Amino acid sequence: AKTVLRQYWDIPEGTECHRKTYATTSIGGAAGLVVSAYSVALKTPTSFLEGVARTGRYTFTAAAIGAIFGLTSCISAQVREKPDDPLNYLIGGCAGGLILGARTRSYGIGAAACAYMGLTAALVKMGQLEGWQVFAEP
Amino acid sequence: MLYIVFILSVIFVMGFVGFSSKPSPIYGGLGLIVSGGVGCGIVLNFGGSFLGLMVFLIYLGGMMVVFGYTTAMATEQYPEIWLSNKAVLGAFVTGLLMEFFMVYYVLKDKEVEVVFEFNGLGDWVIYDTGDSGFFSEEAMGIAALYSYGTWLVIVTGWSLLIGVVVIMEIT
Amino acid sequence: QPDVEWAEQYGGAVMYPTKETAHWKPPPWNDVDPPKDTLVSNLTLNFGPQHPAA
Amino acid sequence: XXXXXXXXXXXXXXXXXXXXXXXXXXPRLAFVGFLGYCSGLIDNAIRRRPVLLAGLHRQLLYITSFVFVGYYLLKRQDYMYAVRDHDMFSYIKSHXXXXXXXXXXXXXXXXXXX
Amino acid sequence: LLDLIWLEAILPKTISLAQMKASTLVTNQKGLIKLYFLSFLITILISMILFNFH
Amino acid sequence: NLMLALLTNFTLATLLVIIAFWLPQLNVYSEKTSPYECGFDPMGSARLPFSMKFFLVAITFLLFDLEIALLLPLPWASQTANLNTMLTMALFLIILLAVSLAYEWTQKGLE
Amino acid sequence: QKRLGVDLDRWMTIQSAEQPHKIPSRCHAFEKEWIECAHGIGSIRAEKECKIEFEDFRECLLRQKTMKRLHAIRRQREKLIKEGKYTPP
Amino acid sequence: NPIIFIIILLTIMLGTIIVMISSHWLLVWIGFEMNMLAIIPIMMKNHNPRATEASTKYFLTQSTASMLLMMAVIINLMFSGQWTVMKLFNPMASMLMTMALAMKLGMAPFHFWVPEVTQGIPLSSGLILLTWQKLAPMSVLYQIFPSINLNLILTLSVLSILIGGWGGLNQTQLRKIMAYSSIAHMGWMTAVLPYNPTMTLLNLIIYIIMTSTMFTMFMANSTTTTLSLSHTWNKTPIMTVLILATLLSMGGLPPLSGFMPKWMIIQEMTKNNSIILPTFMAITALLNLYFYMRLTYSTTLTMFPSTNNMKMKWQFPLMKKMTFLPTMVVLSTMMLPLTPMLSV
Amino acid sequence: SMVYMNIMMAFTVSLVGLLMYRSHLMSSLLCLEGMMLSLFVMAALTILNSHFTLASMMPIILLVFAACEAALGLSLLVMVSNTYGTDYVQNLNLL
Amino acid sequence: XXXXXXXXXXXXXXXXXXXXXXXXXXXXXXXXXXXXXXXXXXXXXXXXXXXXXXXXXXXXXXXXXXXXXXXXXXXXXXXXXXXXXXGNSYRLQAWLYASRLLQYADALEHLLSTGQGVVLERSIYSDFVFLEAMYRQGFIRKQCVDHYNQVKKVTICEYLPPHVVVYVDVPVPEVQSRIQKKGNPHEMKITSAYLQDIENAYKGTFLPEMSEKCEVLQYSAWEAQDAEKVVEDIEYLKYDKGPWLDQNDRNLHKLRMLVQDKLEVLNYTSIPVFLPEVTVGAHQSDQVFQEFTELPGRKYRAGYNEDVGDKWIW
Repeated sequence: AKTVLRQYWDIPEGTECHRKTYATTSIGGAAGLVVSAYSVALKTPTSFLEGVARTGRYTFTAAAIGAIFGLTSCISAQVREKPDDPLNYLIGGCAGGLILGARTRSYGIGAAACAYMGLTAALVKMGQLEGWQVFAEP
Repeated sequence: MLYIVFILSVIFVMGFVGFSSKPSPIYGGLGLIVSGGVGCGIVLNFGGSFLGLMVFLIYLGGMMVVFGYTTAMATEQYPEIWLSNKAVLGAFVTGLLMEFFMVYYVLKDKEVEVVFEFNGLGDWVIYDTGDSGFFSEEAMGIAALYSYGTWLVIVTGWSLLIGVVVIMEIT
Repeated sequence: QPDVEWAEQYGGAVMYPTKETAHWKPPPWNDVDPPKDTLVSNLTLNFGPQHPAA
Repeated sequence: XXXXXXXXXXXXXXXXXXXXXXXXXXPRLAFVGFLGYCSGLIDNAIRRRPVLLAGLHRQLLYITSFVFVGYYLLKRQDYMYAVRDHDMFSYIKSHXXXXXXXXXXXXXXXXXXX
Repeated sequence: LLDLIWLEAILPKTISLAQMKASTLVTNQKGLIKLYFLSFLITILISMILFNFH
Repeated sequence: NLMLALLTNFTLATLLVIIAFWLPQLNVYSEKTSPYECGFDPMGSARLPFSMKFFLVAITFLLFDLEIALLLPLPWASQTANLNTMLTMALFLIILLAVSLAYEWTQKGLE
Repeated sequence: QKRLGVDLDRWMTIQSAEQPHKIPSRCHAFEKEWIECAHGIGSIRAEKECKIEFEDFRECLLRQKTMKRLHAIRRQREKLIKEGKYTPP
Repeated sequence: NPIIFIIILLTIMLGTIIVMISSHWLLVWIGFEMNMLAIIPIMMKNHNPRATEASTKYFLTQSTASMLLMMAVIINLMFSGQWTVMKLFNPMASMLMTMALAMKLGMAPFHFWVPEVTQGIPLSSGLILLTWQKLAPMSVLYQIFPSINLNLILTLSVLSILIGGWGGLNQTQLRKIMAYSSIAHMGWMTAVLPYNPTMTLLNLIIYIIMTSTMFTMFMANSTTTTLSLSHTWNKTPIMTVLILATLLSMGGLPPLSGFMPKWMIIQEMTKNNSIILPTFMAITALLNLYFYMRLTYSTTLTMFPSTNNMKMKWQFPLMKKMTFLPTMVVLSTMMLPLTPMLSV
Repeated sequence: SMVYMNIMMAFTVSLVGLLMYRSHLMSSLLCLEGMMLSLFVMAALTILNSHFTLASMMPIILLVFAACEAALGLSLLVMVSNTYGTDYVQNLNLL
Repeated sequence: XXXXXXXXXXXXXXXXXXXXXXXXXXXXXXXXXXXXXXXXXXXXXXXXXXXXXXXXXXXXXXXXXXXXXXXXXXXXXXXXXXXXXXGNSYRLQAWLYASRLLQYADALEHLLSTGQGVVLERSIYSDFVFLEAMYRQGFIRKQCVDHYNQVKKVTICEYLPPHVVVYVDVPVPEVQSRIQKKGNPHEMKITSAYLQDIENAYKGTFLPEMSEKCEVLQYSAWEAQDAEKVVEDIEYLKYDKGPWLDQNDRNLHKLRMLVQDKLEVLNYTSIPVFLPEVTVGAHQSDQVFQEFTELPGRKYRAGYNEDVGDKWIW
């Protein structure tokens, strides 16, 4: 929902961050539920015992990406000066993609794409300025 | 007692649950007679006996063709009752909660809806049509016409020529 | 120069191979073999013994 | 414009606005004529026939058809660009307040070093 | 290290990971009209609930 | 009332079933059989497709029944509209139905 | 239409046209206003000038503006039980 | 087969005419159903176990889609009243409208039927029908470009090129490659509909001509990459140059006519001030190029597909527009910049 | 308004019915005529309440085309059983 | 454009004395070849037996192509002393199977347009008898036969009628002495087990051919050489429940189009599969395509040709 997304942009104006951490999990959880729904098309063996097992691995990890991203956004904000910056969210994007290599035992892949996930997370946070629009009308 | 169409609309959805919750084309076949036949009464109470009884003429006749493939082709293995299977009954028990729980909110005040529009009561407002016309009355009273829509007659005549030739090529 | 060993990689299978599933077979050249097999559809009748009016 | 407002819907030619004068032996027409000649070269490659250029004399049909359709296609091009300009210039004169003129000014700008 | 591995390492991030994402959209769903129509149930729910537009 | 007329006939019909259901009772042995009519044990247990033979002729009915429903305006529509404009259109649907049946003559099917 | 019909017409599509016999539409009074407002190109494309007449047209077919009004009258009559009751009919 | 096959083919042509020349919402519904009754007989023809699977799959994943279209037509009676093909008026009506058309054009969440249907057709002439059928629902979207929520049309543009650009990579079947090339090009079609409706018709003209040439190049029997590999080393050598030219144009490259779509789509999108969306359109367009690149290696490389059998007799195919259309598909760049105005 | 909400709720159940497949292919062809039945009731009520007379011809045309697809799909069901044995959504070869 | 819509129609001007006769499975010795010439008393059209240069015998050129111009390494004399690894073995048979299919396509086209009786020497349906006889001894590997069965399932099923009348000649196991009496030295000194295996496989080839309700008449060695006896048998044998009897409008129209063009039928014969006895090498294929283009016969191909015909340029 876009109404959930609108609540996210009002928080970084102040110093409060305890509401921001819960706001990120609602977006990250709902994004995981879409991927969890399309994984039903793969067909799970038996019923419920392995069916809910595939829903658990996707939704919990996707919510964990948002949960750390919400925390790291305010660790870089409270410690040291300066408000909202592209460099400030780049540190937040690094920790979010780091736990993908913690999901599967390979130490890389997700951690190898730490700069790849971090840059894309910064590009969305470039859109706070008036010089970026995702979907246009006039 | 004041409601005429609203009670019939409950029976209309009642037969429609036996489609999503698959009961085989015999128990699911019954739906087109039970909810279909009552569905004519929804049309009949509003007006126009022609278009109301037009549903009876095809959806019972065409169902006999469907019946010609219930005892044929595929389904002849087990009857598969909607009261026996655990996967089927689970869809019916959630299916009735989509209908019967909605009627619970209709009684006293306006009913809660997924759509933006409120349902309210509407007993006398259920008809929502004045007398107006008397001689050659009703919009449905002179419904079907070959005039004005002359282009519509040609293409309907074409589409009923195509099918006969086409099905011959398939078989 | 390219040989038959390199050509076998571009043969009808999965382009990039692997994946969880490799049950698919290359398509037959001119549509499938008749699935003439399965289902006899022979209906048996006990018409006689007693009183069939015939 | 995508939708018609002045011109009537469904028409092959302009007719209502015919006065524009079509191009005579244009540089654009020569390229379409070359494309008509190019189609008469590649057809002898598909249907295996001796010589691409010195082959059959059915090529004249390919040259004529591309020129004939192309001439009407170029006529639609010069018409639609003219209507686009006609609607644009009429919009400025009708409003007047939308357009503003500013000319001759000396203003400071930052100069780069090295 | 650099000239043949690490400067080339930007490419599998756009090729090998792209092929990995490609295999999850080709080999997925072993035929069946059932499976494709199961996904169409969700698509409407995305536009109605997950998206604010109507 | 149409509702009171239809229900009174339906309730009287189902009540006659109850009379024939509860009155005759004494014993119910393992005596009733699946096929009956001719006797012996059923060789064809439960259900089996059978099918075919009339598959083309049955399908054509579903196609033809829609046209007869579209022919139902004829006695009820021809009252206000012009007859000369209707004559060309009213016959047109009947002519094409004979054309479809003419294509049905060239190999009708197994039936 | 991407391609329009010339000379020959196969219309009878829009509301409030030449009637089947003589019988007029139930919303014909509000149907006449919508054609009169949106006959010019700069009305529906602007969608601001004809906002008043479109809202009146919404009242005709849906009856939603009259539905909520009549709901309030029927609720208050049911709420007032054994205190203040009137029945002229 | 002899006489009625021409009539059946004519009813698809006549069916689209009902969609093209229309003012009533039920009239286009008839036009869509006119296609349903007329494609499926040509889908079968030879009657195959593969054809029976595809014909029912094409039926069920399109007839149910048109039924969703009729809901949006009925909401146009529920709201706004008038039966006119101009605007939907309701945002609730447009959601069921767009997703119905997405089953034919949008593709992004409705691509699933396409690869199975395209491979299921036994005839090379039957492959033209799928690329030509997409002309019908485009004329509908050309009429109802306002009122529709742009947030759920542009997702059917971005995601469709992603799945189109990935879905052809793991496919060796020649019909399947062309099935996902359809999805790849249909992604561009849904992007121009919010940003200037003109050129969107020309996008089809470029697409249809380019695809109609492609399947007519496969009149010499080819169903797989390895079967199309034996074309220059066994059969006609000069024929592969025109296959090379069409494949190099299918992917967006400047010296060919297939860059004229990429020209104006980005040009008109930037005029409405959008940078982040058309950047993603260009990078995903590279994934589309890869399928044609591997298929140009059947015309350029050696690959050793000689085989024991060698053809000596001259080939006599149908070839309807295999000479006039490839010339417009190859060298239309100089006689191209003024053509956007000529289409509409 | 009030009566429309019940028949719209009947449409949503039949919508799921066309998207749900279990064993036999016969359920879809019932739901194809089922969804057309729900659209026909919706069309009948909308046209008659705000009288049209001219546009009351339109659902009669719709009812003709309601079984036009249904007759062709039911005839396609015949040829699948001839190639196989019994019509099954569970039994398919194409990828 | 289709011409069947006009005055021209299938099954017209045929039927009465128009059925095709074939002499198939003659063990090894050409005994069926001599009686096929005498079989032309009843039937109008008669075609020569298929060999290494049978597709090159017609096509377009008057003279037959020599060695390199046609199929690379394909000779009956070379296959007589067959050697494994880098040899003929299978690549002769794959070329032979396509050549029999090509002449059958011309024969069926000749039968449909103007109804005349066509007699063919050794059908496509008798090819597997010649393959499996060589398979019994150590000559052809098992993997090559699997390639052949894929071609077998595609090429046969496209054509609706096999053969109306089939002639099978079964001689004594002392046929090798009769083959040695022949003038050809290259054909002589063939394996005794290979000739015996062809006779054993012919018994399991005529039986499935007769089971499909196709007319088959057996002729003995003592009953051989008779012209009046063989001609009377063709008129006496009536077709009953056979696959040759089909639809005149629907079935015959599709078969006529597929047999008219040589490129349409031969396209299915070329399979996209790698085989050791197939000659895959592109470097040798490029030089072979260059020599075929330099040849005085075809050169530019299809009607018009320089320094060979040249009738019209305009």
